[PDB]
Amino acid sequence: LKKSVLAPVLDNNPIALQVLGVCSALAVTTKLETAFVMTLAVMFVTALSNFFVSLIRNHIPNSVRIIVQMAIIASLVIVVDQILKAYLYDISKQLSVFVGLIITNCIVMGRAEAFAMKSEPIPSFIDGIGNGLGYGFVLMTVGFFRELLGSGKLFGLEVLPLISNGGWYQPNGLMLLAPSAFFLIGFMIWAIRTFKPEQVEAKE
Amino acid sequence: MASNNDSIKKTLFVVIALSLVCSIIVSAAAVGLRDKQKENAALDKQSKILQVAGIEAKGSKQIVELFNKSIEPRLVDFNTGDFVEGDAANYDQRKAAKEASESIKLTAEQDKAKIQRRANVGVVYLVKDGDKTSKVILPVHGNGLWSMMYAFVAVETDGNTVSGLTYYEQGETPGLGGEVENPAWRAQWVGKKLFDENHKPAIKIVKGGAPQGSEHGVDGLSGAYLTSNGVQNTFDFWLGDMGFGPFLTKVRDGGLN
Amino acid sequence: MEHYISLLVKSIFIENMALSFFLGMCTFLAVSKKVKTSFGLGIAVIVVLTISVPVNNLVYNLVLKPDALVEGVDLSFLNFITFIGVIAALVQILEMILDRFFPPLYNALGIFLPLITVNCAIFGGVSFMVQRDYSFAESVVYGFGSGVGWMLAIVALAGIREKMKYSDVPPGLRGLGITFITAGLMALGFMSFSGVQL
Amino acid sequence: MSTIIFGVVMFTLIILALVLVILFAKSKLVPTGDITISINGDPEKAIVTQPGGKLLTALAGAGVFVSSACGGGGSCGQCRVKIKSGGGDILPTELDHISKGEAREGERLACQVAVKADMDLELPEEIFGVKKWECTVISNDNKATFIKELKLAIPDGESVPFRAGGYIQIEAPAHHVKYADFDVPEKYRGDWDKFNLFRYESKVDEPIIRAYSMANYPEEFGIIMLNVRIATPPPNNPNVPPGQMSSYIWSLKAGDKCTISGPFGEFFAKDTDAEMVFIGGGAGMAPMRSHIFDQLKRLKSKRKMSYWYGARSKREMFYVEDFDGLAAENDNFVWHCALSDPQPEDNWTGYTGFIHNVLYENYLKDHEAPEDCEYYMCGPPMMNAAVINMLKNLGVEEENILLDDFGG
Amino acid sequence: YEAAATLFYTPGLVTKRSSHVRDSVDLKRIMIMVWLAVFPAMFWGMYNAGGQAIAALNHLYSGDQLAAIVAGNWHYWLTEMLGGTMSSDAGWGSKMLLGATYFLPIYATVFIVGGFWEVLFCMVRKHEVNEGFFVTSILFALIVPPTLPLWQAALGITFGVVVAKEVFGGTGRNFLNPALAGRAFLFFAYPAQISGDLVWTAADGYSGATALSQWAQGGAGALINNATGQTITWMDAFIGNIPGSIGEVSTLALMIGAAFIVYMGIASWRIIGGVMIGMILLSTLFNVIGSDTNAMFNMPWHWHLVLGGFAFGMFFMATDPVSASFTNSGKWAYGILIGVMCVLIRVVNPAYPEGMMLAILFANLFAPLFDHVVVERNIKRRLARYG
Amino acid sequence: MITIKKGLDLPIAGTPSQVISDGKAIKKVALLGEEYVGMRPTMHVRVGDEVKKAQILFEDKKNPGVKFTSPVSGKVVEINRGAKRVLQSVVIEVAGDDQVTFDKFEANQLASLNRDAIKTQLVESGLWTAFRTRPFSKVPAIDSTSEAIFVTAMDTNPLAAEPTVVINEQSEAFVAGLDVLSALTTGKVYVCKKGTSLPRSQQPNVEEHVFDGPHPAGLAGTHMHFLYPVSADHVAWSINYQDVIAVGQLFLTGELYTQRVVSLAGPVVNKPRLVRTVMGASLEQLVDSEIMPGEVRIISGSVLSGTKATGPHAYLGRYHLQVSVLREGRDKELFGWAMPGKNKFSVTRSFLGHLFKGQVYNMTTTTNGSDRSMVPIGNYEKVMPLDMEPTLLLRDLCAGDSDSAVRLGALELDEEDLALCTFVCPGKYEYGQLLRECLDKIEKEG
Ligand SMILES: Cc1cc2nc3c(=O)[nH]c(=O)nc-3n(C[C@H](O)[C@H](O)[C@H](O)COP(=O)(O)OP(=O)(O)OC[C@H]3O[C@@H](n4cnc5c(N)ncnc54)[C@H](O)[C@@H]3O)c2cc1C
Ligand SMILES: Cc1cc2nc3c(=O)[nH]c(=O)nc-3n(C[C@H](O)[C@H](O)[C@H](O)COP(=O)(O)O)c2cc1C
Ligand SMILES: Cc1cc2nc3c(=O)[nH]c(=O)nc-3n(C[C@H](O)[C@H](O)[C@H](O)CO)c2cc1C
Ligand code: FES
Ligand code: FES
Ligand SMILES: [Ca+2]
Repeated sequence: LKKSVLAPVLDNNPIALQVLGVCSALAVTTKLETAFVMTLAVMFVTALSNFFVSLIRNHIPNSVRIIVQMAIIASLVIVVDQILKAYLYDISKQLSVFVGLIITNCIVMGRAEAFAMKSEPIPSFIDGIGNGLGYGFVLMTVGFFRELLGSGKLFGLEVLPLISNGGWYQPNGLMLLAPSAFFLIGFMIWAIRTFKPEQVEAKE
Repeated sequence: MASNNDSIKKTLFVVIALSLVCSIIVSAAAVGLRDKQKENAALDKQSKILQVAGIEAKGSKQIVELFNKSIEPRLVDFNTGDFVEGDAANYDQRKAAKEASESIKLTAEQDKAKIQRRANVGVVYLVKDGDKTSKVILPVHGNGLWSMMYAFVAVETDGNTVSGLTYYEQGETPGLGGEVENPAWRAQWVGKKLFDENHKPAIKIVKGGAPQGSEHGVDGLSGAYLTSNGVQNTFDFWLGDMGFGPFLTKVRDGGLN
Repeated sequence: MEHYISLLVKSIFIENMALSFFLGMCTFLAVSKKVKTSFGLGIAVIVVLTISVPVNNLVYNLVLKPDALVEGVDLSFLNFITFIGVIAALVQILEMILDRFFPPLYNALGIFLPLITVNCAIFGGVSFMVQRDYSFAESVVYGFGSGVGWMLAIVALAGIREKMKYSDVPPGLRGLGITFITAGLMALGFMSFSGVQL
Repeated sequence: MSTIIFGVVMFTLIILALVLVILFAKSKLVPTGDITISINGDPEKAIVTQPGGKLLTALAGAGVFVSSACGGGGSCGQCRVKIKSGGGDILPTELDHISKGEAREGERLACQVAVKADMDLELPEEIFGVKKWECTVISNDNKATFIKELKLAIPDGESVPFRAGGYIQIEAPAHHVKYADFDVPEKYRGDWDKFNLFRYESKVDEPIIRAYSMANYPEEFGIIMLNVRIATPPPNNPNVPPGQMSSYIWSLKAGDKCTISGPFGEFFAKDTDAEMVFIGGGAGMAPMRSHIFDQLKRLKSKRKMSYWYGARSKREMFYVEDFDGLAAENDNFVWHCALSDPQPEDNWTGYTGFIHNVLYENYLKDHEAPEDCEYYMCGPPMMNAAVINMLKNLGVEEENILLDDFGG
Repeated sequence: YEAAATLFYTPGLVTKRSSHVRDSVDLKRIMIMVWLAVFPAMFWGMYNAGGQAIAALNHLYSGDQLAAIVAGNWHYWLTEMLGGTMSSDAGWGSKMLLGATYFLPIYATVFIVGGFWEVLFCMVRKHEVNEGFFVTSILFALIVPPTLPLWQAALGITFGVVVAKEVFGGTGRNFLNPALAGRAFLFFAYPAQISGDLVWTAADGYSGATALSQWAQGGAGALINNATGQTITWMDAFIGNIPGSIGEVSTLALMIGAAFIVYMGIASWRIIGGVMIGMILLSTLFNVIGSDTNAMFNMPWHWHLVLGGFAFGMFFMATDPVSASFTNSGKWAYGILIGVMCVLIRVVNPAYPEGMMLAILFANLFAPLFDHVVVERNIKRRLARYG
Repeated sequence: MITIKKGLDLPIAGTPSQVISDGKAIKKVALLGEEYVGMRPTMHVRVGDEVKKAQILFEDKKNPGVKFTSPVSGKVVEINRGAKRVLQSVVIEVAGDDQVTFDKFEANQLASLNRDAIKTQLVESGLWTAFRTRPFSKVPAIDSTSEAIFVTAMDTNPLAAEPTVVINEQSEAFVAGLDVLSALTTGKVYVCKKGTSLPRSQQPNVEEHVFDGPHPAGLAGTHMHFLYPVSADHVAWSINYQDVIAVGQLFLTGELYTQRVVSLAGPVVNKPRLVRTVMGASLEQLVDSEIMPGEVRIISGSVLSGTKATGPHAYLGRYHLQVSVLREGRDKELFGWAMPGKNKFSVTRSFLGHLFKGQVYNMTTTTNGSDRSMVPIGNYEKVMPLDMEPTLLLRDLCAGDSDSAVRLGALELDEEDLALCTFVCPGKYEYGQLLRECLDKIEKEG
């Protein structure tokens, strides 16, 4: 049901409402290529890990649940990285420095704990896909501004000609540093909670 | 806890089974694909060498055939710059350097840090136009802010003019240090002379940009100090007496041929 | 001695895990509301990192390093899974300790207590240790310093957020958005150590 | 091949060692012995259970437990308990319903408390009075358009020890009900026919529990008189599902078996000499009738009091004979009724409009000391808000305002 | 037009409660007093910028080449049109006019853009526009090079006003220095226009480093004015005959301005003393240790004082009441940290020649923590019934 | 001997002549309901009722057993009520000399009376409302006791009277009141005074402590902070010297003593001086023909902490011992904020006024600016002598953080303790209200 897969895009965003994917959002958002690849990888890994954890949720002792979940997640990530290196070397070259960051992306384990341990396999798979889409929404939106303003490019295609190449645009150097990502995500949250005001935090 | 999951027997059985699974899988994936991964890495190195030499190639077949047609690997002795007989096509300089049979440099001459050892024999790739030599590619490397950076330099047989440079392996932070792989930045290296009239190394990485027509200066990387510095140190070392100094002298005197 | 003091200072300030390398940001942003809650969380992170980095150093050097067990066998492909398993076990024990002895902190952390396992800073510290090839004592010092730096960063953010009781943030920015902006400004402030090499 | 077996064996051994360390640590940090919680200071009727789980479940298993309907926490704060030892500190959620002074005394929420070590409680004497539930329906006739009066007779004339203004906990099983089953006199069927709402129906998957207040005062032994309001979908939102238990109880008929819990609740009167002012509307007639009858008949109180009831139309008003007889036979009681908008059939003469405005204009506008008397109150939420605002503007303090806030 | 009335007149209100008599001071007077204290620095900065530019121009060009260069720059030919001269014998009037044609456009742009943002936010939140923006705008305009592009100035002031102050609720509600936040935005976004050797003298085609950059290369023997061939002296640095940011050069003028606001009780002598103590301690430690390859190790405290933006920051930017510590004990630590960080960034960080704004932005993050430590000690004293 | 260095003696013009003289005849007195913290009255009279001296007028609902009694014999003419029917004042028109009479003892017996007898006599006479409790400055509960009773025999408020002049005229009554208080306490009695001599009690648990310095050196909060730090577990009582004289008179003659000696002073008073009046007197009749022409504000108490006495409030207060009058500053001047300030006062040295030592100012009620946020230029630290963090505490009060304020020391304070902080605020905040709101929250929630 699309209502299940599209909720985490705006209603329950893993970053704008939950705080679960911040590090990679700050790291991999200087190019739309890397942002897109990371979105796909996280979506795939979260879906599969949710499915597998939910398959055996009734046999996991509470004292080793973290170990079980992390073993499944790490195995999936390692196999994915090996396959990419074997068959998609060009793509693997981009994601190589961030391979480890996928294992500790809080989204995967947070959704395994919150949903997969309570729900059934197919619902858990759909939940993983939806959270991946919500994560990718923020990643792509931030990467758009960062890449365009820091280099005048989108997916590596020249859009704003640079002065160094006889153009008119002078790139912004702060768009290649983390503070720009912090500010962009803050203003994105501001807009998201200006619309849909039910998410506004209380007090004051 | 429900379904006697708290039992020690149940816990141990579950964990052991889930380890056997995922262990078989990870090991099989890691060991099965090793050869394919190494082949991809070698093909990428060949492509990078061709790119720095200035030859357009696409696809594995074209890359391999062009590399066999145009490039002639050779070995040098560093200490004397003389060409050394050997295979020169399957030589692993990293393994050689790691082997205890090679040199170890004290701090005084270890300009580029965290490279403790240097091999006694290096490999150079001679570009061929016809039957004689048009260019020579020199592999150089040095430690950066995060990890080891490797690159190729494509001097034009006169010993001075650079004519190209690519980084074929580095792990610097994207956006700041990764810009060393920017084509725009790589374009700045064309024509730089690499040596002064006294034949001392003279390549400079200028903080804040280099004046137009510097003939020795290359713009540093914005917000990328210590990695512009690593790029400076790698050249300071590899153009010195401990690196390709003598070999470039023998090339300058016309001995490359 | 100057070697280890230099390493400790480097880890705490020049390579601060939170405001340099921007790692472990989820709980850093989520649990910065109160200074003493942040203090307890930082102490827990210090303990976990200090124990994790040396143990993983030993494991890697003894069984996973190339040719460590027998010649010709390389088990480096198990690095990530082994490291995360060790960290998971440590956090599993930490959960019991906190539940038994620090119920207020246990309840304050809530959902994020089990998520200390996937705090990017700890895994990044172990990975950096492996890359840099530290010795055992260097590993101990590096883990302690990284934990101390992360605790310092989170405690400073908590102090700022407490000072902001007098602020008038717009309703849309109240909470997560303003905390994001604050963290960005802290990063700007911490860019003072870019270029210094210890 | 030699490098796959090695990897498998090494990883399994490492994981096994870590898990053994975890088990050894758990063996010391997590107690496994019995708890032996004491439900009161007496050295008797104590409960011994295993560690873990919320406190409320141990009491539920013991069979004697405090009132609660939602069964959750962080909402409606409808469960309370007193603890002297153990139980840890107050969980932050609980503080949203527990004042700091109460926390100092040891009040806690049963749902939030966790059983980790032996602890002693100080439960009151009231909850030990839970009673058998079987009862027989005598009548469930209609008295207003949307309200019916249900009378229950307890077996062997047992005198349930309830106080005026209390309530009982009622239970129903899973069931499917259709509005066509309901029976009403010709008087009230016009409103039904207006919407043709008999089409409505509902299903109950599992047994449900609700609470209701008795309409009879304690001297009426062996009978439980009840007043129930039908929970129907809003007129502006017909699609809204209807209420479960209201329809289920309306389904019952004379002679049918029924189940009730023991007497419970609050909202009792106080023992001062101050004047009393009972104001209620709609379903709130039951507590007001209980209070008024208790005061006038049982206690024979000489204190002045009056009753003010608001209704939509003359058709909505009942117990007129009881209240008229009370007023005639007692000089200390006076009752008034206000109709929001009498219909042509009413032929109504007298106070109209909202009850709060009527009361303000007729009694409190000229009262010497409005703040001195006591205001007992029960009605729909918006009438509650209006009357509370009126009294506060008159300067009455919270201590003199008592009400039940179930919103009809 | 009610904007002028509410700035010129006094409210005419009375006291409704509590104290029926109030003190005469108010935020408007405080901010205007701080605004007036930088006027000597501003005037000297204009004069010095003009003098440096004229000297460099006449060092580089001459005759017809100089005439052609003048005709190609609106600053130069406007100075000549309004009665001044760009010849080497130019007077203080010509120099001040040439400096004004650089400073005034920057100040006008900064003021207009920041005022637009302030008015927008105050209107949306239905508040009264207040002062303090005066101080922010003037300081931001004074801490930039004379050649800063106007669009970059606009972006910097926008960032400083909006991101650092307004989203937190406006004046008195933030925790970071707005002017330095804007300067940092410029510093990290467009480095080429606010650093290097082509920015600090407004002469076309002129390149020259300044004292902090020359001491990094050589010692005190490397301080030479290439436009005139003289050697920079301590008195030159103190009076302000050196290149750099517009309003930072004259330590004497800054001291004269700051004495007034310190005497009046608006600036914190505790913060100033802490900054001085930290600077002296760390610089003397470096002098004692010594170095063979770093010339910055032998720079004494009295040279640290007169170079760069140290004096400007210490007197006018480290004393922002809102961004500092609120406790007397915390003020000393805050100042000491600022001074230590400044000297440290000057000496052991080769990427940056100066570190005053970075040091202040760093200490803004830890001021509340010093306050927390002090208040916790006080609370323990209270719980002990003060013994 | 304790010396306060941080403070401020306000140099307002028109200081009283420390000589006592008879005042205008008074025909109306009143009791002000809103003056007592947390009071919810229950009227015992109605308009047109004849009353005797010391007869009960109303009683507190929230503080059972406490009686508020009539200061004079006469007739009730008004029961003023405001928003939400809050009692404002009960006005009595003086007539006759009827009174209620109590027991009388000899001087040497007072020190050894029973505490319960003392308490019953005080409560019945209505003199029990002279005491206040720190924290919360409320009338003590009749069934409670206290280890520390603070007597305030000094006054540092601007234009205040001289306690020595008043006490030297009633030495026996003062000493008798001290003896009764010594019997009434379960600990010590702290007589806080200046360096000059006063009549003293011979009991061993009554002690004299000297305080030096400017305002607030003469505030009971300061005395408590330095001699008996108060908290939720340690509660002190405070009473002023005139009330002590009243207590001594009550227990010596069996009659309620309602005479007072107040200072009538201010920039617009023709002949500032001390005048004899009666408790709750009508300020409108008291200042009749004593003031210069123009629009003026009459204040019950000091300008720092008093009540605007207009309409149903004028009507001197219960705890006030002076009346202040000054002009209404509704003027609107051009560039007034930018003048040199020869005739402008400030604790900041940004005006020319501070250069002329010994200058007095004809202050008005102007707020010299508009409401703004807090920019802490360090004015609060100059005027707060207590061991607190004033700026942090004030920001806590502004933000409404009751728990943090309690940790920082809000419980030790009264509205009068923040008068100087309100005075010197560049943001024109009023901290008495914020403190009262915080204390109400703390009292209610627990
Ligand atoms: C202690 C106590 C005593 C009470 N005593 C009495 C009493 O004596 N007499 C009396 O008349 N009342 C009394 N009440 C109030 C109320 O009438 C009872 O609680 C009654 O049992 C509730 O009706 P129900 O459980 O049948 O309806 P529920 O099934 O609980 O439905 C509640 C309401 O929600 C609506 N609803 C359900 N789903 C939706 C949806 N998706 N969208 C919108 N609306 C929806 C239903 O139509 C209905 O109106 C009392 C309440 C309490 C707490
Ligand atoms: C308040 C203030 C703070 C400054 N902070 C810095 C800084 O952090 N980094 C920097 O490189 N320059 C900074 N500057 C600029 C330098 O002080 C100075 O203008 C410039 O370095 C002049 O050239 P020089 O470095 O050769 O002396 C600042 C200037 C001012 C007025
Ligand atoms: C002594 C003093 C110094 C100030 N310094 C600054 C400053 O450096 N930068 C700034 O933007 N505002 C400054 N202000 C204005 C104001 O205090 C500041 O913008 C606040 O941070 C606004 O909340 C100063 C004000 C005073 C009184
Ligand atoms: S993704 Fe890094 S800590 Fe959550
Ligand atoms: S609301 Fe029922 S247990 Fe808390
Ligand atoms: Ca080598």
